[PDB]
Amino acid sequence: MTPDIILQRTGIDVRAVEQGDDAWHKLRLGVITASEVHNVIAKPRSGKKWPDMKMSYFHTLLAEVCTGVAPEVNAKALAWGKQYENDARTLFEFTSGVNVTESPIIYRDESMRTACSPDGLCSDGNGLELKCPFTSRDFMKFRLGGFEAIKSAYMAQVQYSMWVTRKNAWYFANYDPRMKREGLHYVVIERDEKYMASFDEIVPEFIEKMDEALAEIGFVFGEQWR
Amino acid sequence: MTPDIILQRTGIDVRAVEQGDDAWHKLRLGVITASEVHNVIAKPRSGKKWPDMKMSYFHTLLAEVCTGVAPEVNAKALAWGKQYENDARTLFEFTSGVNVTESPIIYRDESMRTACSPDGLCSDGNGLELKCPFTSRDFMKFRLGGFEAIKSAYMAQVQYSMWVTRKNAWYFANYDPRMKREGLHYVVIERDEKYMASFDEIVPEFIEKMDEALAEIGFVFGEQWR
Amino acid sequence: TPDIILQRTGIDVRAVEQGDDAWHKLRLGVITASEVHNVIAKPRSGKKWPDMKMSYFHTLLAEVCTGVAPEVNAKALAWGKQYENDARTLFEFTSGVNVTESPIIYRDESMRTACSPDGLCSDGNGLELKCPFTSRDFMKFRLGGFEAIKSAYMAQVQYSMWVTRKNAWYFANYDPRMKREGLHYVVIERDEKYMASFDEIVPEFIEKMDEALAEIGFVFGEQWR
DNA sequence: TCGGTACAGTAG
DNA sequence: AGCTACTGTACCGA
Ligand SMILES: [Ca+2]
Ligand SMILES: [Ca+2]
Ligand SMILES: [Ca+2]
Repeated sequence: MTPDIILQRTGIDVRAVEQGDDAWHKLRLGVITASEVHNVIAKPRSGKKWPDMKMSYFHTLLAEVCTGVAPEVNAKALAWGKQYENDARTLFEFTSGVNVTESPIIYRDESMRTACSPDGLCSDGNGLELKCPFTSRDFMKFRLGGFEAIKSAYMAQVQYSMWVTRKNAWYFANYDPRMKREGLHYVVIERDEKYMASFDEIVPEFIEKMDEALAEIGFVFGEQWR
Repeated sequence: MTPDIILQRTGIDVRAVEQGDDAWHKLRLGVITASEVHNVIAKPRSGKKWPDMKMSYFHTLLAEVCTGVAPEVNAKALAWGKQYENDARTLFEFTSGVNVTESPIIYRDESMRTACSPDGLCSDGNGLELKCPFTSRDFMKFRLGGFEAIKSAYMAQVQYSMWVTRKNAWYFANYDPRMKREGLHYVVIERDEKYMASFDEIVPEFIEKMDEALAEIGFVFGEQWR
Repeated sequence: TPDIILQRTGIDVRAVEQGDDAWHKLRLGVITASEVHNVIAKPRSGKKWPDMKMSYFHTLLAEVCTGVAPEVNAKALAWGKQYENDARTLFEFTSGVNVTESPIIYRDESMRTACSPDGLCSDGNGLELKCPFTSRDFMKFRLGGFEAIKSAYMAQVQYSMWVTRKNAWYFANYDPRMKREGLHYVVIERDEKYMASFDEIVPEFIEKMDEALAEIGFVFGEQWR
């Protein structure tokens, strides 16, 4: 992939692009993304029937293709996370010793069906996921518990990010500015071939299914960028 | 049942009313309504104890009788529905050819315990449920799955509207102004005698039970209109 | 006991009204009646701490290490603040007892365990007075009485009696929307099973917190000092 | 059934 | 993408 290939499908320049602005939203339209991918790999307790959270993501992506828009949502917990991310990144740079370059949005392949937006690409070749828990409660949970208390939606997000970029290891940092001390904590998460295999199987199935459903109602993927 | 009788029982002239103003809310106080009737017909997995959702609509309605107020809910989804309802009606009328008269409230009988407030009545004998769902996700869900997609709580609301109005069929329609094209979808629901019989069993008993509880506390149905 | 409170926090408990600023600060990382239902929850299965216990475990840990607490459930609390004085007056009128308001009461010198009564009555009973956000929940309690008071709230009342060492507590609901009969209350007697649960389980919660804090180089007390 | 917890599901 | 903050269903053992 190039910045250039992204101009031919969407007519947006990917370098003039801030993570959170109009252009960034448009580029994700109907694309399977790392923070949402947990809904794709979600399985029922029994049977072969899509759980509801996976059907809702299905139907949310289809609506993004056919409406060309994405609803704007707002909440303190969300505005908090957006407010502190920079400092999280700066503190994580200081402590870990690695340099972070910011990445806008990375697509896995030429179909632009799948993407992630890393919180950064480190100088040692790991990517970076930053969380600034709105609740000190959840930062505390991560601080004491480490790798093992990372929710599965977050594990799905990090692994899928490795699947997309082809990388082998990922930083997972939490930052809480209200902590008097010990307000940054992080781990390194190695690429998990069991997740990788699971995305090679499920993600192409989700895609073919979205393509089935759009045809039925007379839309095509890419229509959101036309 | 007619419009003079509502004045006698409630003080409210139904003719001055349009969904969903002040008096629109008054006329519903304490009234088992189609949007909420799913709570009434909810049944436990085993046994005969009223499930929580049933007990909770019970106390809600009771609280309406005794306070004379409904707490204002769902401002966001209602402001959206009110901004689009005229285009949705218009667009349903161009598309179906059918004329739609609005209806503020229809009670089932003189007791005035039971009622629906349809989005309209159609020149061909059907009623209308016309939703502008807040999320295009929901539009999409119904646009593809059709009939079987329909919120379980919606089927109940529809049937019950036929129970209340005696009518034999009902349009169920979704409108989404955001869809680039084909943003009205609609099906026709047939009156189901299995629901009708459910209502004939469970609704009278729900009413009697509200009546005992009001007598326990020295209240009487209809006090909300005094 | 008013003196000992200064030596830890510098705060005069006399300057203190329910909801204010100095108030919020005396509760940080303290195990409160309102939340104690999380401490005595039992697993659905196995014998590890259930999630809600862990979650409350992590919440107070964060109070200790941040020195702050978010304002949670704002609208219900604003509703309670709005009708507080009227609930009380109605309650005094109807029970015949006089209410003396009380800020925080700690169980002991440790200052690990505490409650905030809605009042202390002239008959020696404490008072929990809620103005339920929905009239629906008022209705539930009016119609159901003692046995429809939910689990979180029974534990709230009983813990209050554990902390204050009292034998009975009024549990009241007020609803100003109710056209008439908008007060309902009942008396809840000390339950020795709850006391025993608190005696076994609460100091153990406290010892895990301490251990937990040590791991990250913090100490209880640090939220104030 | 009952007295709860855990977690899917969804709103904001 | 943000990261909760709810409610109502499923599940678990007594
Ligand atoms: Ca992030
Ligand atoms: Ca409607
Ligand atoms: Ca209280």
